[PDB]
Amino acid sequence: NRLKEKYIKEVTPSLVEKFNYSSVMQTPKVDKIVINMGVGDAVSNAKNLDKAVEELALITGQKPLITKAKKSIAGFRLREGMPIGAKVTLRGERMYEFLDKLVTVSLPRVRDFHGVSKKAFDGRGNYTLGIKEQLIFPEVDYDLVDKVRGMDIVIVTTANTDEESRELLAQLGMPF
Amino acid sequence: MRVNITLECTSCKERNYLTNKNKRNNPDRLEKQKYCPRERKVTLHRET
Amino acid sequence: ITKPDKNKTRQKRHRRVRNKISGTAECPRLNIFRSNKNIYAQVIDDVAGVTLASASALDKEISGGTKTETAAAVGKLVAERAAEKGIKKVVFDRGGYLYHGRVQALAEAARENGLEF
Amino acid sequence: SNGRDSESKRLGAKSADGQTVTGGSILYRQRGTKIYPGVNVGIGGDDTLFAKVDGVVRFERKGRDKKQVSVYPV
Amino acid sequence: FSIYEEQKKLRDAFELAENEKIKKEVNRLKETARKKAEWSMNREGDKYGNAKEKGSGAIFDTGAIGARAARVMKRSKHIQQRAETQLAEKEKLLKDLEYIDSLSMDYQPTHHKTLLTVEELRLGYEKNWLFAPISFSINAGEIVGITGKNGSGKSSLIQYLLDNFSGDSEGEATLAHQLTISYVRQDYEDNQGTLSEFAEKNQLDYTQFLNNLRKLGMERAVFTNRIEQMSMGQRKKVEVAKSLSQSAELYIWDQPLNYLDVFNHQQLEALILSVKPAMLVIEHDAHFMKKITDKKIVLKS
Amino acid sequence: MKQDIHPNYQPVVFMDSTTGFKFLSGSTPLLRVEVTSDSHPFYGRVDRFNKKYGL
Amino acid sequence: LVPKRVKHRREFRGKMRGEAKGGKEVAFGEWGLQATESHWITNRQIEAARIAMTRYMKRGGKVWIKIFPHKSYTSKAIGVRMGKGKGAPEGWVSPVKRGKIMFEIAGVPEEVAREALRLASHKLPVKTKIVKRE
RNA sequence: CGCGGGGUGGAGCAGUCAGGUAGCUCGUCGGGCUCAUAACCCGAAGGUCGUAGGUUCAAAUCCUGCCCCCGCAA
RNA sequence: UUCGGAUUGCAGGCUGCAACUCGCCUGCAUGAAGCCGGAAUCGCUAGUAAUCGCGGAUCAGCACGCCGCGGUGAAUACGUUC
RNA sequence: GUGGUGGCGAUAGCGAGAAGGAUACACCUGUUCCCAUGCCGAACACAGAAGUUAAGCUUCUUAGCGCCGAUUGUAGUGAAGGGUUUCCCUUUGUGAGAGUAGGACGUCGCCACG
RNA sequence: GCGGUCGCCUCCUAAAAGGUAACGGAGGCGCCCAAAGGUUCCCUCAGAAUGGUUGGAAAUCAUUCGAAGAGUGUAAAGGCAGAAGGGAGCUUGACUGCGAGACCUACAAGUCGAGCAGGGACGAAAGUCGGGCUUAGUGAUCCGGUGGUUCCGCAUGGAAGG
RNA sequence: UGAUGGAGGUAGAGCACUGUUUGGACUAGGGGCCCAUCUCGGGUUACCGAAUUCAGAUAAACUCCGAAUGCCAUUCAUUUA
Ligand SMILES: Nc1ncnc2c1ncn2[C@@H]1O[C@H](COP(=O)(O)OP(=O)(O)OP(=O)(O)O)[C@@H](O)[C@H]1O
Ligand SMILES: [K+]
Ligand SMILES: [K+]
Ligand SMILES: [Mg+2]
Ligand SMILES: [Mg+2]
Ligand SMILES: [Mg+2]
Ligand SMILES: [Mg+2]
Ligand SMILES: [Mg+2]
Ligand SMILES: [Mg+2]
Ligand SMILES: [Mg+2]
Ligand SMILES: [Mg+2]
Ligand SMILES: [Mg+2]
Repeated sequence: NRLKEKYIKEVTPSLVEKFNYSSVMQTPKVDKIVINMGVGDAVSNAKNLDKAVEELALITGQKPLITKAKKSIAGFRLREGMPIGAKVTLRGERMYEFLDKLVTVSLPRVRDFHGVSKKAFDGRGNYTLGIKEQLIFPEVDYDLVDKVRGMDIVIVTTANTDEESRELLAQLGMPF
Repeated sequence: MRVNITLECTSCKERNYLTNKNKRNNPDRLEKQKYCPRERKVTLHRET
Repeated sequence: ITKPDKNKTRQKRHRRVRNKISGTAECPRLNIFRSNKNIYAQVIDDVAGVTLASASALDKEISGGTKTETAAAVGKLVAERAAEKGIKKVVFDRGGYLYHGRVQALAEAARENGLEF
Repeated sequence: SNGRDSESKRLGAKSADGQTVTGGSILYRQRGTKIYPGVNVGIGGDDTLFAKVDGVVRFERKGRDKKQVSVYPV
Repeated sequence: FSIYEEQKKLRDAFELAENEKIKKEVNRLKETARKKAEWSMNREGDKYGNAKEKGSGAIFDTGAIGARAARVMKRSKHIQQRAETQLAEKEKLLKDLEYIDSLSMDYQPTHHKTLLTVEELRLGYEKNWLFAPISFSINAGEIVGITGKNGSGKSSLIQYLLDNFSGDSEGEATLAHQLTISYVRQDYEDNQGTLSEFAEKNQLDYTQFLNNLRKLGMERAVFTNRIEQMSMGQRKKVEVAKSLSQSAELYIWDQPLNYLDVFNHQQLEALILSVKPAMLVIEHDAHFMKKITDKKIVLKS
Repeated sequence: MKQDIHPNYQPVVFMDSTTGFKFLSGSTPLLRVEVTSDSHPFYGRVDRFNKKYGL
Repeated sequence: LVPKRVKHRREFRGKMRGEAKGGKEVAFGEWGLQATESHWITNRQIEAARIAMTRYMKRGGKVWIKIFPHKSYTSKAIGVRMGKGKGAPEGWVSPVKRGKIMFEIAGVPEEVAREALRLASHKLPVKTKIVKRE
């Protein structure tokens, strides 16, 4: 909850003094953080998909939702209704804890982390990160990391804009 | 495979109903709770 | 990010209930509305488009701070006003909400107090 | 080849506006509800409209661009 | 059963011969029908002339022309109807046949020319030692027929090999280092459930599995059933198909031949004699072991 | 949060002994951590030829 | 000219009473060829007239064909009795009503335009005339 | 445009009915024998079966089309 | 595999004006193929075969080759059918 | 004035812009309980009242989008005829669609509170 | 004469009720579903743009745009986003006896059906439920077979047999 | 026959969907030529050109629209039978 207390005390004055909001309820606020892991190879054998479910659980303390196709694609031998990977939706104190864990542990633990892209926005105030390589904190349990697949890590906000989101994540800790 | 079926009241041993079923999708002997007008109640009707 | 408006979703579900319940002079609606704070309850003949009774936690007569008990109280009072008006039978328009909480307590209170849904 | 067709089924209206009619009658056969039911009117498995009680048939616009049937008795 | 064999062979011969007759004759009649038809059409062409050249028309008695053409088509149709009757006779045939098939085997050898050794192995329960001590060996491409009476300790030997022997042991038995076993046991009751789950519990290819089943002779209407429901022969075929589908280097067969058909006996013999893999074998059908193996070993108390 | 499906998610401490930084947060009590924001920095052949042969 | 794809091979011959909906005034070019009679016009006619206009123009200016042969038309082989179905599609056709503009031209002097359209008119079956844009 | 019969390694052919995961013979390539060549011997290469899709656990095979070849007609 | 040592990266050493094409050696690191080899085919009857190393000629530097040297040291030869 | 709830073919709407929260509606703080989230107290449900109405929600402006929509005139066409008859024309009667003029940023009620 | 067709469903033809022919134009059916039904509750699609790892043109994630451009077991038409589309609970009304009255109809048949009674499902209750989204998925009588029956039983009782 | 009220999507008209289709602006993408070649990134024939858009067209099995007639009905009227 250190991150939430920061968001309340340090960020919001430091944010409003710049952005000139006539009310605190214009504040950019992190509404959720979504994790996704697409697999595809699960169509070959979904035991790796069970493994991805396992790792999302180990990472978050939160069982994931298995996603499924709304279509069939002969190019990948893909059938509608079959499990393409998994996702998670963190909200609240768990979400803040996860983000703080990222910034304070597992962004440095990438082999060559000198920063991240600044342009990775949607043009509407929501950020999209991607782990190319797993095994970024100790409780990833390296003894059983069969494969590195990666993650999409969406960070949704009430931010109107790229600028609001960027400054928010700056004060929160994201090393752009 | 898809077959037309006479159900039957397990008590009266009276057929009382005609219906349809797969054998693949419904291999176990089908059952329902259906009205037996000879008893004028509801009863377990089992396929035969 | 945007969020749906609870009241607009309520109105969608409400119309979906309206297409199979409607009030009459012989069996009116008991129309619920529910806020974050308070709860309102009208009694309506849809034929004339005219009410017959009302109740609310915003009426100075209730007891209880718990919203569920306020709901029960307005159930008592709207049942009283309906029996005074001269009707006992009614249709229960749940407004687009669930018959689980404040709404359930209100309706159960009115049923006890005499009405026949 | 192309030489075949089915029995034409005798859809469309069967009772007219301003017409008194018995209960259980038929007003409008149809495939799909090209006209909706209304007052004192039902609808069958084949979307056919039937008057539940006696009265005069009345067809009405259900707002902008959908139609209705109603039976107001006397 | 010998009489049954003879008479069923006669029936099958008759069936096949009559089918071939019918096929030959129907093809003949179809050819002739087509040719008579083309002849009729060429005659119908005589009703009309040619616009390129003058005078070719003005044709008279086109009715007779068409009549004769119709008679030729009626010949064609009589011949077609004969062909159809012969096809009707055909359809009654080939009903009591088997349509035998071969088998396959995922033998996967390695450098280990010595796959199993046994030395002075005396084995039993509570020191009631169950057979006199033996020493022997299983090399590559070599089959070994372990035999004896009932309760002689053959399955007990297999249990000592695979370490699940709850009795008393004295003597040595050594596999290779990283040796893979395929295994057909005398006690296959433990198998349960659907086949799409059996083949998941046992890491197999579902396609090769059902393939080897149908080659053993299980109709594909049976794959939807459960192993609890199947006949004992079909459960046995499931076990054998597991074995044949498992990529392995040594094969250990504890009575595969019990609950099977003569066709299956023949399939297994032909296959094992064709491939000649490294195998341990236990049988009481002495003729089968004669057809295959010379390295025969009779354990006894 | 439903029961019997989620992992045990307990408050634990993360410690960077490189700087002694001590942080609390929930995971699956004290744990070992090598590097972090408070200890990470971002928060040749000519030379080699010259070393090998002085110039 | 041919349509590359069609939903129904065979069509009705149709009717041709009345003037044309559109194509009734010259739009893209400066001059155009107005039909005074309604008639069917075919691929071969269109292409012949187009080639005539282009050659007399010496690949000058630009031509615009407003019509298109959307419709097909069948025939029976000489020697075939009526019935036994409907004939096979011979070619493709455009029903061109009166008032319609078929060809427009620009980028070329007026006398050259008139003469090219005169040639195309002699190539077409329709009784035609000249039209000019304001 | 239609009716029959064909499209399986370089050639010829089965397997198609009855789905069970591509084969027979010759030929080609390489190495042996030979003074050398042929024969002979030991090895290999060469095709998801004309093609785009469906059905199936699985298609050369069953179904739907599309593109070529040989007869007739045309 | 502590087999096998190839190949490859890095550091060095010598020769010699010069070691990239294109040298030899060493150290460190990697650690491939290969678990005795199809058809067929080669040498050898005694200090032979087999194996072990040593030197020399060419040579500024460089040979698993060539020439020579010695250490240890077998089995078999019925017999001419082929 | 706000909120609730109904009817009238959105002439009611969609977009943009301005202001407001007195009560109210809302967001909002949480998971203590009823109850719930193929994961999440986001949604559902429950309890509360620190804060802001920023948003939603109200009221006003806007004719940009969409909606409605004449009159005239035409095409078409019933009946009666004519011609040079796969078509064209005439008399009478009706009469579109398109394209507009213009309207239109709501009308009618009921109830609770202020 | 060959080819093709013969029964049924959908569209056009078919001329704004219905009906309407051709060896006129195009297509389908001779089934499926035990949930693809019923009820209660909840939800709304397709595609595009943007960004993001393997991951591409395109899987999956997130926001916005998004009025239907999707889906509706299966042909086409009609219709459906107050859902008939989609998902989750509880079930089996895919009940029994019926049925005023209408549509179509040469006859035989076909279609819809409020409502009554019995006994139930779901739902708090209203109330919905006599299969599916609507229209094809089918065929007489004779003759035999199976089960039940409070029916008959060649003078009587049975039996045979109806 | 008149009046009134209805169902109905035809002739016509239109492109608002489904198909066909012309010209132009732009262009993903597809062609070569050359430089650079690990075949990697371009630059052009006003090269062929999805898709969008402007303007123009088109339809029996397209309709945002939509008649005249004809049809059904009125304890409505008139005249006849
Ligand atoms: N748990 C046990 N305790 C005691 N005796 C046992 C046990 N298991 C098996 N035996 C005995 O061991 C003997 C052989 O047993 P085993 O299972 O090896 O027979 P086998 O060789 O497979 O015989 P068969 O030809 O009948 O299949 C028999 O006498 C049997 O009764
Ligand atoms: K002319
Ligand atoms: K030397
Ligand atoms: Mg039905
Ligand atoms: Mg045994
Ligand atoms: Mg050779
Ligand atoms: Mg000698
Ligand atoms: Mg108008
Ligand atoms: Mg009609
Ligand atoms: Mg008697
Ligand atoms: Mg008698
Ligand atoms: Mg028209």
